Amino acid sequence: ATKQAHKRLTKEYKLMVENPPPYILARPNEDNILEWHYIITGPADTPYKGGQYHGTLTFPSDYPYKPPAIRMITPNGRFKPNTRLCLSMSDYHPDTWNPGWSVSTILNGLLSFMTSDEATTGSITTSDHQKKTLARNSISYNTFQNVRFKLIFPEVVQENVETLEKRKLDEL
Ligand SMILES: [Cl-]
Ligand SMILES: [Cl-]
Ligand SMILES: [Cl-]
Ligand code: NA
Ligand code: NA
Repeated sequence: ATKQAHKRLTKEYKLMVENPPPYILARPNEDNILEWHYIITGPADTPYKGGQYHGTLTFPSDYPYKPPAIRMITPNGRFKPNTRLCLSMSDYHPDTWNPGWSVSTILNGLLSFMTSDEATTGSITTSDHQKKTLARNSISYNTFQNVRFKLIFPEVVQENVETLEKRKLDEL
């Protein structure tokens, strides 16, 4: 990464440790500071309640002067997986990019957009039932079918194992 980008993104992670944004866990790949991974916890008064949504922010080589590419990995019913999402703070809008936006601000914009129904490149149309099904299955998806989640968030995989144990044992 450039030295400027590396310093900036290191500080952004520190700021998130100090004041963790509601609903959002995020950190750099330990092998590439430009590639960040996040986990959004679905807010309760949405069809995403109980869901666990992993995705990435990929900062470009010219960060902080160009925006990240924003993708969601976990199937979710709102955004097509593994696809760059057209958000106000994203690489679709380099024209109105503000270098000063924090990573928390960018991620909060993703979450705020996600819980609206506004259409944009990368969004998809599903029913409420489909979103709820995907939310319910998201923890399993991340625990068993998501290679990158296991590599980046192994401590969360272990938490997930307990969560799924309790769901299975307490309901059967
Ligand atoms: Cl390029
Ligand atoms: Cl535009
Ligand atoms: Cl714009
Ligand atoms: Na590690
Ligand atoms: Na490594």
